[PDB]
Amino acid sequence: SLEARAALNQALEMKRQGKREKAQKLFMHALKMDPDFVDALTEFGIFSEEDKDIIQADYLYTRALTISPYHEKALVNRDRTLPLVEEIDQRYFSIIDSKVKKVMSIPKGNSALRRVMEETYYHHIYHTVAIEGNTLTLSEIRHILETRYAVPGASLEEQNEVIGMHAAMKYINTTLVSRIGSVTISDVLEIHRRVLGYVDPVEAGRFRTTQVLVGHHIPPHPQDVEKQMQEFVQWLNSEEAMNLHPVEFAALAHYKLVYIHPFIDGNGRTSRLLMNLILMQAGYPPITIRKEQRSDYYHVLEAANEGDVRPFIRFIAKCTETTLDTLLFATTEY
Amino acid sequence: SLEARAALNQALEMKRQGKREKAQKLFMHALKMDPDFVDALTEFGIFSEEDKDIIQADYLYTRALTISPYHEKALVNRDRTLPLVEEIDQRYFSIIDSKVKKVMSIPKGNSALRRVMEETYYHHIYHTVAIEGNTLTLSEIRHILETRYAVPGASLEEQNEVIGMHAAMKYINTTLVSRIGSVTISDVLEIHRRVLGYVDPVEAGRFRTTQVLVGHHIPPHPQDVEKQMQEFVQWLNSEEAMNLHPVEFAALAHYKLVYIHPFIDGNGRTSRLLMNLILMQAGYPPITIRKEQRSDYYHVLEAANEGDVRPFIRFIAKCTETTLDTLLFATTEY
Ligand SMILES: Nc1ncnc2c1ncn2[C@@H]1O[C@H](COP(=O)(O)OP(=O)(O)OP(=O)(O)O)[C@@H](O)[C@H]1O
Ligand SMILES: Nc1ncnc2c1ncn2[C@@H]1O[C@H](COP(=O)(O)OP(=O)(O)OP(=O)(O)O)[C@@H](O)[C@H]1O
Ligand SMILES: [Mg+2]
Ligand SMILES: [Mg+2]
Repeated sequence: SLEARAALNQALEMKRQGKREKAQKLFMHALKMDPDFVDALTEFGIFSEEDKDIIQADYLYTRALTISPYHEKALVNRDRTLPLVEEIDQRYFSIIDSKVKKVMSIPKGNSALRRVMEETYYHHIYHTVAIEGNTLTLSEIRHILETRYAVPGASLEEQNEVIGMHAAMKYINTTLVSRIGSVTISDVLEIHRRVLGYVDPVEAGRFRTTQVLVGHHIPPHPQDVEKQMQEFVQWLNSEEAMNLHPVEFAALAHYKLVYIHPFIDGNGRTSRLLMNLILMQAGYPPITIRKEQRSDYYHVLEAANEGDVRPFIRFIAKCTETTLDTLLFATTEY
Repeated sequence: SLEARAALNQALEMKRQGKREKAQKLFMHALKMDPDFVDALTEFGIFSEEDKDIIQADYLYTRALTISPYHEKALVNRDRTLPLVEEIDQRYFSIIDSKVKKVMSIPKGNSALRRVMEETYYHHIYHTVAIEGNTLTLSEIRHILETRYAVPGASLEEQNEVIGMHAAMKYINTTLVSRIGSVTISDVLEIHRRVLGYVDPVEAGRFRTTQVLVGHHIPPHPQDVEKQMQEFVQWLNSEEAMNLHPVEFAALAHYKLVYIHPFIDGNGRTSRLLMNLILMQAGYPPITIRKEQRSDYYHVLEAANEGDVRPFIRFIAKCTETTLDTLLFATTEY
């Protein structure tokens, strides 16, 4: 492409000109033009290291080698950054584990903690539906679940989504948390049943029969969905997956489920519930993917489809840390 | 019982005294005291004939013989009334068939008719939920189904019941009406699924596992429910049932289903939908059991349990006629 090289050649000049803005947009626009443009990736990676964003740099070098495996400028930079980010990632998970041990060391009966867990429960439901486009407020959700009376000027669908979540959550907490290691299709179906039961009871708790598009992702064909779910379940209960880091295992479980997209709707909600199940079985608190992180959440998912899950694994880890911060703040406060 | 005979002996005296009130209450109160009091039944039957209520009289004579088969006063009166009401019942069904032929003779495309069918559709849903204790108005139901937005100050359950009905009705009309003669368990499950899906998706479309009380009726034990439903389906598709009068067949189908009470909730609604299916397959319009007829509806059901279904069959026939009157009034008007 002619216009692809134009933007990149314009980008380098601005960088070495001494731009205050830094012409980061010029680089982004180049890869907007052609995202598989090996030269634009490496040079953008080099630019990222100067701003001390080595993880972003490594991502770009990794993406370049999937396109052009024997691109030398990528290969030499990759070999340097490959083990460096491996360390940085490991170090981050140690920082998580430390904050988790602080939370785990607290006794369950602690009165200050249980206040926070009660308040943050309503927040959990808000964010998982809000990220879909649910327009219900926190106080509205509080009113719906406690009173069981509909709020004025809001679709019954949106209000049924809230009830579906609370049902699914109470089910998980009651039944599924107590059994560590072994999970089945039936378990996933029973979560989804309650998630999408009050909205669409016909399709609730069974696989889709039609092919769909999820953002920019094309999941396995309905005929292949069962086969994929059969493999997904095997992976969950495999020794490999047990030996993975809880946060990492929780993340990979999330992605794999939304990748398969076995249901017509409610795949994200159920995946995030399954994510939080995995964590709570491993002794971690249930984490929140906030409403505000929608764009980022989609970008890292898109990145995972193109063949690098690490950004998504980091995103889940970012959320985990943010949760642990919130709990330790409120618990220490009260 | 001493107090049972007291009221009855008091009743006869008042009747033959020449009471303007007629001491009908004295007779009712006697059978309130003891409903299996053979002497009170026969004498109340005799009293009913004087007011030209021979069907009511026959009922009482029939109830007496289940208790005391060889009670002479009942036996002689029964033998007289037995064929008389048989004629009266047959004559009523002829009066129905005539009014049905007037309705059936109208072309489907008729513009005046389709106005009525559209308006009365919302009435159908109102009455079937209103009779349960649903507190939604006609305009509220109209708003819920058209806008799909919840009305202010009404339980989500009540509003989900409305959506459940509309779903079940649209399903029946689309799928089930086109196949005359053959119905399965799966079909009944698929109706109930949509009826109770939006309220309780967990229990929607499957048999209850717990024994319950329905008014004053004890249905078959959960273990026996499947066996009863298996027999119920056989009866529906039997030649006997095809040769029954549509209104009668529709009625018996209703009662048999609510008798079995296979689901935890939503047995009446589904039964009334199945009732109206049977009618529409036989070429009759779907009929309405009004909200106001709740007490009567329960009394005739209780009577059917004690071992005389005829009152219920008449009640359904009464509703059918009332429907046919409403249609022919509105159709002729417009
Ligand atoms: N590019 C992508 N690749 C894989 N999965 C994706 C991608 N984009 C989005 N997803 C996932 O698919 C979900 C959308 O599918 P679906 O509508 O079945 O889920 P939902 O639960 O209805 O929506 P939400 O999770 O927002 O409530 C998203 O929530 C997300 O988790
Ligand atoms: N004595 C009785 N014997 C047999 N069946 C009865 C008796 N009394 C009531 N019923 C039936 O059982 C139904 C009640 O059971 P259930 O609650 O499962 O039905 P529902 O659909 O939830 O209630 P409704 O029909 O009022 O909406 C009544 O609607 C009626 O049709
Ligand atoms: Mg969705
Ligand atoms: Mg009920």
